[PDB]
Amino acid sequence: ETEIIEGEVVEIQIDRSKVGKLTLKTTEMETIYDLGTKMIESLTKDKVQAGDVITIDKATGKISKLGRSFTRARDTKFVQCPDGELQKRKEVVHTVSLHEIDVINSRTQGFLALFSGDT
Amino acid sequence: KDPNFVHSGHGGAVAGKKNRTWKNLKQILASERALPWQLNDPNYFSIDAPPSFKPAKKYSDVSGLLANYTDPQSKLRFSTIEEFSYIRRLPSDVVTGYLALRKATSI
Amino acid sequence: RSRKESYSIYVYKVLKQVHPDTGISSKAMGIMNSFVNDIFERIAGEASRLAHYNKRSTITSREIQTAVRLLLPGELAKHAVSEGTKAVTKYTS
Amino acid sequence: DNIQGITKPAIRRLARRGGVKRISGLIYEETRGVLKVFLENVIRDAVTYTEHAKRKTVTAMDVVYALKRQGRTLYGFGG
Amino acid sequence: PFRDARAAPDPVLEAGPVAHGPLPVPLVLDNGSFQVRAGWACPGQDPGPEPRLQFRAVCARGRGGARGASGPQMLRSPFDRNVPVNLELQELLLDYSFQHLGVSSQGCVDHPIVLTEAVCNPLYSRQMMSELLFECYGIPKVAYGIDSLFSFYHNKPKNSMCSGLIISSGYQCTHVLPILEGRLDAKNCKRINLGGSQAAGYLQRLLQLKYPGHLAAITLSRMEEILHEHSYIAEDYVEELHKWRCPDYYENNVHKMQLPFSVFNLAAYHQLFVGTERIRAPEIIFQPSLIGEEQAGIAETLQYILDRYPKDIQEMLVQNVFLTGGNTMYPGMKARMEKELLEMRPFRSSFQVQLASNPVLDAWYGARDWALNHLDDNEVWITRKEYEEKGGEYLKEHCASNIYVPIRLPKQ
Amino acid sequence: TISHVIIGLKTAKGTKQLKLDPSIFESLQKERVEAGDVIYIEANSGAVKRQGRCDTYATEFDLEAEEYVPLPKGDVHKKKEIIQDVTLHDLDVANARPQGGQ
Amino acid sequence: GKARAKAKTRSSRAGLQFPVGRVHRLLRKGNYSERVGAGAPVYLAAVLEYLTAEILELAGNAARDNKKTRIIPRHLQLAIRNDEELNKLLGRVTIAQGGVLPNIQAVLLPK
Repeated sequence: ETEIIEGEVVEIQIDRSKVGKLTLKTTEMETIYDLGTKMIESLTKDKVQAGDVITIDKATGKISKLGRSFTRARDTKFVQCPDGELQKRKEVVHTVSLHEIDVINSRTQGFLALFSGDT
Repeated sequence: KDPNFVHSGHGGAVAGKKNRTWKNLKQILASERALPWQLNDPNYFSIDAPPSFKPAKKYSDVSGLLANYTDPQSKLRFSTIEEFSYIRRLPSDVVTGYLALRKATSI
Repeated sequence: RSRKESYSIYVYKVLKQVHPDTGISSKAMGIMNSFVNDIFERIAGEASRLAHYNKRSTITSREIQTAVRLLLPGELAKHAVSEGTKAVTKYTS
Repeated sequence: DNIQGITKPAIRRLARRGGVKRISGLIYEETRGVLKVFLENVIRDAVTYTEHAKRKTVTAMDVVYALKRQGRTLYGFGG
Repeated sequence: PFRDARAAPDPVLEAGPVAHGPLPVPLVLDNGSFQVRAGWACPGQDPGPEPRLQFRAVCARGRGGARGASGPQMLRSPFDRNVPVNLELQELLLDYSFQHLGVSSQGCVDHPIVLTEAVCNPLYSRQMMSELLFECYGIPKVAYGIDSLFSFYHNKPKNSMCSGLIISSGYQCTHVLPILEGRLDAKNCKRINLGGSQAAGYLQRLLQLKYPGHLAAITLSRMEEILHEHSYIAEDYVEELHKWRCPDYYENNVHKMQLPFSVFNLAAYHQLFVGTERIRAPEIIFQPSLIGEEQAGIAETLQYILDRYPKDIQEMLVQNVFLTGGNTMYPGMKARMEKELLEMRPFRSSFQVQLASNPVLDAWYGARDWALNHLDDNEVWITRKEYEEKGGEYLKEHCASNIYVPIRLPKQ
Repeated sequence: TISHVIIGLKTAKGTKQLKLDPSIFESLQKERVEAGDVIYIEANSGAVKRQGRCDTYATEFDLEAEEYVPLPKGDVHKKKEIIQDVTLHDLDVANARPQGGQ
Repeated sequence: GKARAKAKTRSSRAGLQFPVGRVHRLLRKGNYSERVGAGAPVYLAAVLEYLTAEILELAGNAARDNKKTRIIPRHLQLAIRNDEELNKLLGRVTIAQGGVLPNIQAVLLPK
């Protein structure tokens, strides 16, 4: 079970520690969030701008930017804004080969040797 | 007949442009803060409990369910898509009502 | 000897609050003094007329709020009412 | 429908009190637009006065005050 | 559905219930901002058989001043923050009490009185009250004390010194009263500025904003029905409201409140559906941030007033968490409180959460029992004469009353 | 400025204070633990796991890059007698090449 | 006794920068009404302060875009005549030595 945010960013402001405020939209609703520091250091790091569509794994703050909304394509992937509510709990179902558990356990970063054949 | 009839005045006065019948509670407090207190002394201005140490939850204004969201327009807290569909149909009067009920940004 | 009663330090403090890099020529200070004095006369005149029409001895926050609602245009009236209510909100605590 | 209550011959009558000899066929609906925005600008100020006065019938005084403020004043309604 | 209102009873009696044994029978009174309770002490049964005058503390007069009123029938009240803060609007409440309970012979009350007061009383209000008692009514001796500690004194196993937290729930304020060696530890006592009045006002404002189709059909006297009957307090509020979210549990637990009847049926006679609202108004005392007001609430106060004591005496003074007052009537209140206390106590450690025998009445029964047992302790009571020599704010250091502090109040 | 660390732990079954040595605290510091995190400490072995922030603080900001978890419903302090099975070959291999420690 | 040393201003209690006490002083001595509310000058000061913040922000943008940081009447005129809301608020007024907003009619432009 994973908590994912997914929306068009409508507006985003940052002050000068840091505090900032971010607004997100679906085709069906709008929202504003006061951001915490460890989101500010992600939204700024990934150069997010108003009219982007973004998906955020809330437990980690990685920004999966999907494209820009068709109305702010004006002045290069363009996309419809997400549907439903912004914060979805969704089940992710994941399949790992039993060997892929053997390898992750064998080195400081085992999974590289899964691709490279190094192990 | 009555438990007494020969009462007399004990603080309220008809004269001037001031209270005829009582002293307001804030005046009682402000005139008590002047007394020769020390830190052991139990005092009616000092019994107010602290501000909370953990932050307050967002319960949705329109339904009390937990609010993952707040609206950029109405500034209320809401929980679900049909609540967002509902709040954008409210008149401004109840929106400022709900905000005032939480001492937020309107009067 | 003589006096002028200008807003100069307050308008300059507001400038440094909105744009920390920016400064005022005294000719522009003359614009701002004329402006804020004239808008004060407009609002206080509107509120005075409005209170007299309503046969009151008083102007209060609702007389001035209504006088501002008459005098100001579109989005500037919305923001002015927002700041007027925010200030009264944070003052009354 | 309500805005079309400013009748097509009323545009001609008003313009004929206004001294004009002839009307182009495009004048009418945009002139209803001008009358609409003028009405709206005075009526909204009148309601703004009426709301401060607590009342909710729009009085002749509420609209006299709006017209007086907007420098489009009238006499005969008890100014 | 709503019940119809009840008011204007006829509890009129003779000069006084004089009895065998002691000639003096004291008046017993319970005090603050909701609802009076009063009566003669009347020794004769172990439970008090007839408390009287159970009436809403609200005052009125006719528009021309030709008549006044004080019994239950807009109106006025002599209180704020559960402290008396009016002169003649308080006298007429005492008048109504004495006039119904009995006048013995002349222009004074017959016999001594026990009279509850706020957790602290400001160093003007107890004086002003005692002055409005002695000069206006001539009482022969007086006993101040606290409603909550009296309700504890009734619910004690026996006449003894004891320790506890009294979790009080007054109409305006909820106070947490650590008591040690039989006495209030008032040096570190705390309160929350919220209680029954605020919960009722909140429940009103919710339903006013929810049903503008009939703003006038809902009022405090109707809120008291959904508040004192249909409301309940959660075991864990974020969990109860999460369980409230699903439609089947909603339709099983939402309460219909049919307005007084003459769109299918309801067009002017809606059912005022309460759901989560029947939790929110209860929760105000635990989380005052459901209102605008930032305060610790009845949970973080019970932490903050407790962790300041030595590690061993905490287990002793928690051995009676005692719950009393108006809000504590809610179903599930002990269950919430013990489910909450279980988080904040040391891992293996014991506690007991004793609910009062009757959370609204027991302050009067406690005051009765205290006055009956201490009836001749002339170091406990203030004698009429002592008001001429002491500062009038003066009190005499005893169980079920505030800690005294020597002060002089000038007059000019 | 260093001796040992007192830490307080809380669950929906009660509270304790522990007396962690500085070599445990070096792992709380490395895990980036602060007051209000939910923690698992294994007192035999100094296995310290951050498990996300306690969800009583899930409104510290409206959106922040921490997973929030409910206050544990279990006991603050669990004892089990356990039995470790370990071959001589595990001892050989875990010593013969310099351990990871990484 | 004596009055309070360093007694806090109505302005700084409100969180405002404008002189709320002077606004009350001038409302009363300006004869606008025989009595004046205590929160009336708070509200008025906040509106004058808001208009001041907005007009100076737009003038500072006009200065920045003009490659300057000292405001002169020109930057205020450029702000006031670019913004339709300030323009329609300020129709009956001249900004002294600010000039006029540069505008060529479409019929006068090339070809």
